[PDB]
Amino acid sequence: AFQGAMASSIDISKINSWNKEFQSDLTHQLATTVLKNYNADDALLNKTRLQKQDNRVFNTVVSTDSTPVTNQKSSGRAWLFAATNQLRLNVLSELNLKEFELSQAYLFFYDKLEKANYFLDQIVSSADQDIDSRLVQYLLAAPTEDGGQYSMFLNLVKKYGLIPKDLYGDLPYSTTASRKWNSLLTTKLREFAETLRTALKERSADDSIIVTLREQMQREIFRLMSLFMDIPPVQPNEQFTWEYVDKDKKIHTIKSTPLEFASKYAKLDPSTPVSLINDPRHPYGKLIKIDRLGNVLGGDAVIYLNVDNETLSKLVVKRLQNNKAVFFGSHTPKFMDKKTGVMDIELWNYPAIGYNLPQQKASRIRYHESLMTHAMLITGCHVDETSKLPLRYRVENSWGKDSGKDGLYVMTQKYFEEYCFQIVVDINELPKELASKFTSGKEEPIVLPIWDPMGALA
Amino acid sequence: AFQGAMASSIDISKINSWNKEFQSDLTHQLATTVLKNYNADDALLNKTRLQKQDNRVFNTVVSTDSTPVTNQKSSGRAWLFAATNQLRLNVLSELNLKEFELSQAYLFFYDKLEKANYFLDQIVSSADQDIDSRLVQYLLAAPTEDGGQYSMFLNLVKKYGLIPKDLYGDLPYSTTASRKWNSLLTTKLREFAETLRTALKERSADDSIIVTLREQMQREIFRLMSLFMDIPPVQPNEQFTWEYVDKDKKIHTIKSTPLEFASKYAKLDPSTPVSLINDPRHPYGKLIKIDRLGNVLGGDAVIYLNVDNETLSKLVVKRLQNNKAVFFGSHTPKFMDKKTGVMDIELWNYPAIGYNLPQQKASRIRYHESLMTHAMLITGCHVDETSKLPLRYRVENSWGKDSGKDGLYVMTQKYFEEYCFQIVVDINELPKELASKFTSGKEEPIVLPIWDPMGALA
Amino acid sequence: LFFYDKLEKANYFLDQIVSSADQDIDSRLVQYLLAAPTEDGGQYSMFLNLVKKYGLIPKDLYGDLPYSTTASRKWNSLLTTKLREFAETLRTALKERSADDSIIVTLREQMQREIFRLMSLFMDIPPVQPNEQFTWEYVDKDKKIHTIKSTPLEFASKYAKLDPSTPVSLINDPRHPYGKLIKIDRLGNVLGGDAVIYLNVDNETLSKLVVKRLQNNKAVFFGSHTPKFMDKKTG
Repeated sequence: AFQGAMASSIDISKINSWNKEFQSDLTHQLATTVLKNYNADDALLNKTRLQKQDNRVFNTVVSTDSTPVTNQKSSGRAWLFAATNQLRLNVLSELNLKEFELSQAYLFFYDKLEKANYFLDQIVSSADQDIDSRLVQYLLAAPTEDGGQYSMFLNLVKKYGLIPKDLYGDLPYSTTASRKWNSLLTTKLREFAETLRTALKERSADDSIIVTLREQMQREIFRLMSLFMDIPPVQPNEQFTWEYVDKDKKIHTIKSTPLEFASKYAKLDPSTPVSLINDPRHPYGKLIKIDRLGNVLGGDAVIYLNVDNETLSKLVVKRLQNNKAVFFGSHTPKFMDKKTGVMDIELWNYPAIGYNLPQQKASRIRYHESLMTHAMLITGCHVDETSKLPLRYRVENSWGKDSGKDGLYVMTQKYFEEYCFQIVVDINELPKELASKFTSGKEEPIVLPIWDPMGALA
Repeated sequence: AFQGAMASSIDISKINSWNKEFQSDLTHQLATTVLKNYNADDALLNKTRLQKQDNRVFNTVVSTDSTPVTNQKSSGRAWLFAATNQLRLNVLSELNLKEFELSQAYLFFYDKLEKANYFLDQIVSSADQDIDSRLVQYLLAAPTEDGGQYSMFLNLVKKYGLIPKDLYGDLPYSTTASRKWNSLLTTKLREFAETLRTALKERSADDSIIVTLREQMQREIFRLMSLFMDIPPVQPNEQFTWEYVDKDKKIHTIKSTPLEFASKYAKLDPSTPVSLINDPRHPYGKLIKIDRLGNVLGGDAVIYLNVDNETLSKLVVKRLQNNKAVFFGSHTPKFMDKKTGVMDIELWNYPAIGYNLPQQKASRIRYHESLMTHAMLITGCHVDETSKLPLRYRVENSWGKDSGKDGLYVMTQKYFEEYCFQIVVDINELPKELASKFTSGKEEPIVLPIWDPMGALA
Repeated sequence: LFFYDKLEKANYFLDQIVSSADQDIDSRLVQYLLAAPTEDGGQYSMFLNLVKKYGLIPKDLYGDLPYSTTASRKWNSLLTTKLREFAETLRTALKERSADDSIIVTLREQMQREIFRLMSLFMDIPPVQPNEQFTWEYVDKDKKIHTIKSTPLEFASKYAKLDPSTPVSLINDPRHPYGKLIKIDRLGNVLGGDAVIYLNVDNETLSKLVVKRLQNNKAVFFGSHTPKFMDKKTG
């Protein structure tokens, strides 16, 4: 015990001796001088590399421009923005509009209301477990967080449809600075969780007292939501009229319902999108399910089909060639230079200070180093003339026109392979052997915990 | 010829081969990455060194504080500020004042008028030389420049005295942004120079036409000066009354003249100050004279007594122990960190990028690398307990309270030895063998050109 | 062009020092050489000198990324301090030896290497050599992608349309007779390159040439006394 603990301790002579040796090295002397003065990323950004990688020529792009660049501001709504950014191109194109956005706020309101409701159910169903359990504590950590998955986006569209941002936008303070609202709701939900668990010690979930309690809680949650944002102006099957001007300055009027608008104008058929992921911790060709992660009670689960990078990459190119943008999930902001808008794992000269990272992808995920954190949209790529393989991708972010280069980012193929994980394509775009995994029946998914790194995107 | 020129040319293969070799070196790889991102001084500032050198404890200081810190702003008046900063301590002390300044603007007005006049005389006296000559071209380069030497400061005080800044301060735009005024005057003086030389081709300098011409030029120069600053409110032997409040809030009134004020209150006896310099290009113990450099026609010349650093340094300490601050000239801003206010030749880690400078002091001066550029004031120093030698000096700059640390700088002994050159002390402070050089008679000074690096201070 | 101009000027300075080693350190010429050896400014003849040796390339391949391209003062100071040290070393070695001496030849090579070493810390040597091919991808006004494979030297002629043997500088310098050529002694960058030469003409001629060039659809490079009588806010 003693000898071991002594050997494993920090010895003052040892570190001072190592210091003397390091100081004899000129690269070290230069590095410590520079790194005490500037942030490592600022100090190490490699302009020799930047000069070559910052390349905005893309020979494979979607025909419609992303106008205007969107901005989620201080909220974790990237999944909603990226999903709607893929669809708005259909509208911009079909209707010949200069600028257009589907309402991100519309989906945000319902997502939050549904998540708060979903939490009550999750608490009721896990009431048998101790308050200190990993699951119960995880449920209580961030019940109304903004982030989400593509399955949760479809869950919302199926119930609520889509509407032009013109009818309901980011006017409220809480759409662009959601933290306080989330805190207020969450404090209340944590109180509610205790009230339910307490009533459930004695009673059954189907008991009238519990049924009543939950109704009262739903009402209070809705009451508090409505103080920070208004319930959308039309119900899902209710008609709205939208007046707009096209590129030729011609006025048009559309009368539709949110549910009809999603199909008819946004062109979304909820039964076609499927998510593919490169999660090397698991065998390829297997479906992966994230237990519990959701928003609408009883809605679809988060499911991904695990495939290799060659397949993921080939699907992205084919989708772009088919004139459709690609929703993707990645580890933002790892190796991302926000000022130039370049995503390149070699853009900073870390090897020059002897900082090298051998840990492979599957292990980075397992060891808490890398996870999906943000959703963006691939709108173009450059396929090398000689290799017929993609070298870089054009990425539409939702951080406003000042982020990156006019709101757009350029990502290397290597970045895509290492720090990106999920893409969303339509099932008919898949080779029949991959499509089968979804339509087959009895492809038993590998079930991961609700807290898995391959989760929600903000 | 050919082979030599070829050998002395830049060869593309050679530089690309050297590039390949340099890139194999890790220190080089790190250096080029960092140096393409930040200014070298910002990148290389050594905080390990800063931590030790930025030391404001001084065991040897003058008794009176420099209140308030002065600011020359965008003008080259440092010589005037430093000279008056040494004297104002006498007034602050004697009169028990919280804050006080002698008028820097007062001296500035007369200095500029005198220099413009001095230029006309210099042109008349060198009319025998070609317009393209080194002297004539040098005279035409900056006839009304702000900078000056200590002898020029005394020349002004002897003729004009000194007055409280309360009677005449930096109100005019041109006192704090003198460039335009200087340009306007200089353009006119360049016209005048041609007019005089032209009239002198035919006539003698003592000719009535020339005498008249010069009078008309003086009048026009004064006319233009008076548009940018007012002539001081009282003549040198004219009485003024100055009302002020002391530290105990007591009101006092002083009636004096600028000439009496300089002696009586500022305590300046113009016959006592002498400049010593460490100019290793010349033998020590020799007087050095800068040919022509001056302001008042027929005034004293710039003369320095050349001595070694041990002597220069011993004189600074003794003067501070005698409770007097020390005017000094140095090469600002070589090795000066304006943000922290530290003057240290090792504060930046240039050796880490293999940038070393073996050129010695005398050679730096000869080779156009180092010269006197700015005047400041030593107000304290720290004499090492063990060595009984100074380690650092407390320097009062005239760049406002925001420069350095509350307007003050700390300078190492090595900085003083290498990038400082001149100090001003009183003749009675000198060993009789050094004092003799001045009072002796027939110590023939080494005469240097008007453009010598050991010149005016701005 | 900036990278090569500075490297060439630093090299040119060493040669200027070696050739004027017979003069006193305090001389007007030697002091002038030591004042600003790596200054940024230059003449049109120095621009052609560079293009003839190095060609031209799209900014897309090498732009103003480095700090020193847009704030060159510090870099210039650092190089200049070193060059001033080198000047003394050469003059000292030359007191004893002849310029063609092996010691001097070697010394200069070592100095060139150190100058290049220091240059490369602040900017990278361009990505392609003058006769080396590069590929440049770009998008035209119709959003069409194109790829050009060329060399800097071929690009200067083929795409930039510069034939270095055609440009000449005319000047209105009334200190001298019109119709006379004026040469500025020594001013240059590339050792042994063309000298700065101007043909002195009157304003009526200068002005008539500017109009005719514009009518021929070509812009006109000109030198003037900035910012005399220039209002920067209104332009």
